Amino acid sequence: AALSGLTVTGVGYSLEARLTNINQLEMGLLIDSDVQKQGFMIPTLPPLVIV
Amino acid sequence: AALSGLTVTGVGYSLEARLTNINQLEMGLLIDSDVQKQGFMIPTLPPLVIV
Repeated sequence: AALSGLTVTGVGYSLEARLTNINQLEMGLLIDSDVQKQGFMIPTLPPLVIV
Repeated sequence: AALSGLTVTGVGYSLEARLTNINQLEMGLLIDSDVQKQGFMIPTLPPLVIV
């Protein structure tokens, strides 16, 4: 009764085909290097004296 | 009082009869073997590149 009138028909599909690159038409993932610099400089302090 | 009018009679029975065959014609439990082979593929992957 729960299967009365069911008919299954195939419509289409999709395929997993990957292009083996010998010609390498791909940029992959770019790798860059930048350098940061932090400026660290020192003050002076009030003096200690003995008379 | 509860057992008033109680009548019990028999109807039938069953027997466990077994056939001690000598020629033998029983298929018993057939013993077989077979295999399910499986094929496994190793694909390639998208490339990693620095330009």
